[PDB]
Amino acid sequence: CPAPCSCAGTLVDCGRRGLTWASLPTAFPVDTTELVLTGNNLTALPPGLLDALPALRTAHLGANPWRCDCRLVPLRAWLAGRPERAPYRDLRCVAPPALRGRLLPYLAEDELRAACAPGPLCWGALAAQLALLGLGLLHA
Amino acid sequence: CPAPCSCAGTLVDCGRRGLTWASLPTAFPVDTTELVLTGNNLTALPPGLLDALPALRTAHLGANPWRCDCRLVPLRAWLAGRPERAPYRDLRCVAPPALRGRLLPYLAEDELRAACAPGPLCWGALAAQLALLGLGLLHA
Amino acid sequence: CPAPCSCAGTLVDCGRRGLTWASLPTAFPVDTTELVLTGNNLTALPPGLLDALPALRTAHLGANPWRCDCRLVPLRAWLAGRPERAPYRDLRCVAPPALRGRLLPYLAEDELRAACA
Amino acid sequence: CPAPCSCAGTLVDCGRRGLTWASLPTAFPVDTTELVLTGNNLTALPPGLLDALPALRTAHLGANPWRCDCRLVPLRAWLAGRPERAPYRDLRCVAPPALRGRLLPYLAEDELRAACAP
Amino acid sequence: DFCCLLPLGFYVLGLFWLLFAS
Amino acid sequence: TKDCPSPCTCRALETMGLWVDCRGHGLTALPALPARTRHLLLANNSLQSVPPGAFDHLPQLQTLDVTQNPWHCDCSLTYLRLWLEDRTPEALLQVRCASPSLAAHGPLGRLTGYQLGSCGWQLQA
Amino acid sequence: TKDCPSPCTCRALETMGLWVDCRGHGLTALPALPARTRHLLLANNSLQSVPPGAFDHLPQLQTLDVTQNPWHCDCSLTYLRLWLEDRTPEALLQVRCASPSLAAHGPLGRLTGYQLGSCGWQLQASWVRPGVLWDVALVAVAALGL
Ligand SMILES: *[C@@H]1O[C@H](CO)[C@@H](O[C@@H]2O[C@H](CO)[C@@H](O[C@@H]3O[C@H](CO)[C@@H](O)[C@H](O)[C@@H]3O)[C@H](O)[C@H]2NC(C)=O)[C@H](O)[C@H]1NC(C)=O
Ligand SMILES: *[C@@H]1O[C@H](CO)[C@@H](O[C@@H]2O[C@H](CO)[C@@H](O[C@@H]3O[C@H](CO)[C@@H](O)[C@H](O)[C@@H]3O)[C@H](O)[C@H]2NC(C)=O)[C@H](O)[C@H]1NC(C)=O
Ligand SMILES: *[C@@H]1O[C@H](CO)[C@@H](O[C@@H]2O[C@H](CO)[C@@H](O)[C@H](O)[C@H]2NC(C)=O)[C@H](O)[C@H]1NC(C)=O
Ligand SMILES: *[C@@H]1O[C@H](CO)[C@@H](O[C@@H]2O[C@H](CO)[C@@H](O)[C@H](O)[C@H]2NC(C)=O)[C@H](O)[C@H]1NC(C)=O
Ligand SMILES: *[C@@H]1O[C@H](CO)[C@@H](O[C@@H]2O[C@H](CO)[C@@H](O)[C@H](O)[C@H]2NC(C)=O)[C@H](O)[C@H]1NC(C)=O
Ligand SMILES: *[C@@H]1O[C@H](CO)[C@@H](O[C@@H]2O[C@H](CO)[C@@H](O)[C@H](O)[C@H]2NC(C)=O)[C@H](O)[C@H]1NC(C)=O
Repeated sequence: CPAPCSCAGTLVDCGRRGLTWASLPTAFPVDTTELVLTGNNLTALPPGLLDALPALRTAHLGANPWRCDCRLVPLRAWLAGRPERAPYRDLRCVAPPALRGRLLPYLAEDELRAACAPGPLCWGALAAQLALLGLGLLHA
Repeated sequence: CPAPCSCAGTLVDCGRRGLTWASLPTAFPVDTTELVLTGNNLTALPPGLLDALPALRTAHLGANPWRCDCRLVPLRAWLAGRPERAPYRDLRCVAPPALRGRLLPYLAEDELRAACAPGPLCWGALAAQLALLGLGLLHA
Repeated sequence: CPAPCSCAGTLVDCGRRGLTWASLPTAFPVDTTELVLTGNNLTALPPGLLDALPALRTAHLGANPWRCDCRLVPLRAWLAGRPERAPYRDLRCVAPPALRGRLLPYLAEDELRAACA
Repeated sequence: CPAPCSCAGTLVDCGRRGLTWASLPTAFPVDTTELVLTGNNLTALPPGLLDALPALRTAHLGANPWRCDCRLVPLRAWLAGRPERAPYRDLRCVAPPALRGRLLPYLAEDELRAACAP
Repeated sequence: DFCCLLPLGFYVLGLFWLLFAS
Repeated sequence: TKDCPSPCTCRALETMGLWVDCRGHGLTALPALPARTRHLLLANNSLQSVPPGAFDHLPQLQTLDVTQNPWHCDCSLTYLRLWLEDRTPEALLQVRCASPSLAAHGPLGRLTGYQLGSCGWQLQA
Repeated sequence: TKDCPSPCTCRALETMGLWVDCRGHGLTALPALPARTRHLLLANNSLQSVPPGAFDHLPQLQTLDVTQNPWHCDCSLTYLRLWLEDRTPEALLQVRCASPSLAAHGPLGRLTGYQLGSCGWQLQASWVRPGVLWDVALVAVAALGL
């Protein structure tokens, strides 16, 4: 277990010490079963952090300023495929203001992507299309 | 309580009244503990509705034409986090035809995500892509 | 498994065939886990029948003329000690006239003993 | 707690020492919540003994030679008036031979009175 | 279809500007 | 001819039954509830004890508010307790019996057999 | 003309519907189960994975003994698991999946998300959905005739 965390038996504690994204440990031990990450400043979780733990039974993620946006799509993507659902009943959002107090496991893709896109809605392929049509105008 | 519905104390009743996706009231009362929507036209539920009622115990959603796609993901997730699962055994997918007659609570998130086809839905513009490359060859 | 009623696998189907107290089979197989007795003439189940089937989960017992006195205490006590209480909401007394239409699971033993002395 | 019995804080344990009607203590102290009497030679409990504990919650009675006749009536009468049924599902008779291993909570007054008088 | 409709007019428009270039 | 009890209000929902509000009327006996009652609220009252078999002729009952009532928990109340153990078990943790003073020390669920009017078989001779 | 499955033994009880037994027949896929089966036993067979929505057309099904089978527990097995947890929770403590060898170390119920076919949302990386495939081609046209 990393220095910011404390590994007691098969349980790991990484909460209540105000961990941010930058100071979050890069990787976790294989054998950990329960991980409590309560009371930090975690805006969103890095992709592939909680999906690489084979023995993870319950993870506590409450009491954090979760920012539900594009970068939070990973963590929610890991929430659907979980047998137990009790310790995720009251996960809340704190930003953006349009989605204040939204329960985390009840989020759709479009809602998370609306704030992800600065405003080019419906851009499934539009992003490079605008640039290249402008570029073709630029040529001739 | 909203005008199209009928409220009685904590309970709210909005069944058998031709209620559509756009005619749903924006926000039901916070205190509500049982909402019924049987025998309506609801294709899916808008996001942010079922999670704004923390006191909900049961909800009746049968006998409705549920389109099982990405937009219905907010409902299905709410269906997973319920202690009692008695009245959710008759939620069938009226559409798409790829998932005709499937019970909703047993639908994994794999099936619903694939319905809002990221590729198959859009490409009436596959010929448009071919046209981009072909007339770029014209320029080239 | 008992001759005078149907029997498949671990389930027994003794219902809707006019079984009475005298005609009831003496005992059921040890491993049975369902005993439907709907639509019979069982006034009160003979003692030692619901405790000889340790694997019994549910026992459909509606649509019968239950008489509620000393003879029905074993069934009421059996009903009390059961995790699920779903199919036990329409068990009504038929006799005596004092306890007409009384829901069986919501009865104390004293009222059952009242019709006996 | 009496000399034959043992008391651990609020709880009182008296099992696994072969108590009998002669060895059963006259009473128990009024503050106990749970008592256990498993693994003794208790044929039946004398009247007014278990129902003299105001705070009794669970009274284990498994693995004892309960003979079901007149003398057991004060016990079964007490067992009906309980809010819980979990710890009383594995009590069985040992005598008379007519009732080898019948469940105690599911017994009838008529049987306990019939095997008593000639 | 719909989500490509907003750039449907846009592929053809830059494409026709390229047709002007040719 | 509506079947509403006189010191009560009734709301008929199209597909949820009858919601009968009897809260705060200061009653002491249960009103003559209609035969088709589904939801019934009896808080804020001064009820003492529900007579046995009150709910036995109401097949469609699904909710019952029993809080804010000074029950005299004794043998006659056992019926109510049993009902609350079969439809709304959680309500056991929020209903208290006011009298006697011996038994007014917590919710109905967390009550020992003795303080609950310890009547099993009433042996007499 | 009974609707009975050929490699199965089915019997009709008057007040209990249709009870079918297919234990020990070495089945690999579900047989043609009729429309009124209320009990269905498949214990001790060679079943690998139930097709999704197999029991969605059988309204009366209420008991399902499926223990002692070589289940290949993966994403496709979700339909079975969510079925048991919805109808027979206790069965989750006695049914086990044979493959992969990672997941064959206990009952189906007590398995973590990773060992239970760790697939929730399949967040595939943004290199498909052929905008991207053509987007690069787009900039290729940029290098052609600017
Ligand atoms: C993560 O969230 C926590 C929760 O508030 C933040 O802790 C608080 O951080 C502020 C600084 O923004 C601390 O204020 C400082 O307080 C000391 C007195 O202790 C004062 O002398 C300083 O001038 C400054 O105002 C505050 O004390 C601290 N709260 C506690 C309980 O220690 C934390 O900063 C957040 N992490 C970030 C923003 O990176
Ligand atoms: C439901 O229960 C509440 C309390 O739990 C009770 O409401 C009470 O109603 C009385 C009169 O209806 C209120 O008395 C007030 O007294 C002041 C004294 O000057 C007077 O100015 C007011 O006009 C009023 O009469 C009492 O305050 C109120 N209780 C509370 C906590 O506000 C009653 O038992 C039930 N309410 C019903 C039946 O509406
Ligand atoms: C959903 O709304 C449609 C209206 O678009 C309803 O369709 C009507 O159905 C009735 C009888 O079934 C017909 O008489 C009408 O002509 C239909 N409308 C149209 C425009 O043709 C449909 O019934 C609604 N769904 C439900 C469950 O009520
Ligand atoms: C057991 O109950 C059934 C009805 O629940 C009795 O069936 C009736 O029998 C009489 C003659 O014995 C007929 O006249 C009636 O028409 C029957 N009723 C029905 C509904 O068919 C049956 O008799 C009872 N058993 C005994 C021994 O009397
Ligand atoms: C109480 O019961 C126990 C066992 O039920 C009796 O212990 C037996 O005692 C006899 C004679 O001393 C031995 O032959 C047996 O071997 C003992 N049983 C066992 C299992 O070892 C005990 O005697 C009984 N109490 C009294 C006072 O008789
Ligand atoms: C388990 O399944 C097998 C077949 O998949 C059953 O087959 C037995 O095979 C042995 C070996 O030849 C025979 O001796 C038995 O007569 C067969 N029995 C049956 C019913 O086919 C086997 O019985 C099954 N085991 C259990 C305990 O059900």
